[PDB]
Amino acid sequence: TIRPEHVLRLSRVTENYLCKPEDNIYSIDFTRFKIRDLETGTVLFEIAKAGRFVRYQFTPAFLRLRTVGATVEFTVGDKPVSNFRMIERHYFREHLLKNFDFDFGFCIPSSRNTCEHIYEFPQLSEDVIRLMIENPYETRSDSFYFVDNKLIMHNKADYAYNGG
Amino acid sequence: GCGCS
Ligand SMILES: *C(=O)CCCCCCCCCCCCC
Repeated sequence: TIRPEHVLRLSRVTENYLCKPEDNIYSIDFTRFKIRDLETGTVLFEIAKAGRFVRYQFTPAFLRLRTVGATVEFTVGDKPVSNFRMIERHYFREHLLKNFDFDFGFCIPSSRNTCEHIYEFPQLSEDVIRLMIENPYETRSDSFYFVDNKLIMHNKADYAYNGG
Repeated sequence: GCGCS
């Protein structure tokens, strides 16, 4: 299995998945995801319920955000989970906008768990914001999930800031 | 990525 240091050195979003669904040997399942602007409290996206790809359709105002709060709920299968860690790398074209390295902590088996994380946005020039709005899906992320420094899940996303 | 179901 891939270690955090291997993906922390990646300069580009991966072409393909770095692991298989069967690599999720803890049966971690994401059951709710919510993000909110911590400036206004406005909920920006909420969802509750293969499935390793999400396409986000946001508005230009999204790229004026500074601080966004994420709440994640997940269930865990019958094994204990220690040092649950997500490295999420946001790219525009072929370069890193920002790396996020979040601690999801310890989980007991068959448990339902909630975590709160804060995304502080990178500083974006006006030219980069316009490029991102006018190049939908050129902004892309890899979310790499590690338990005890072993890669168990890889989720992908892309982003448009094009919406009405 | 946590938005994936
Ligand atoms: C997986 O579903 C990814 C969820 C993305 C969270 C919302 C976006 C976080 C903001 C990061 C800023 C990146 C550069 C504009």
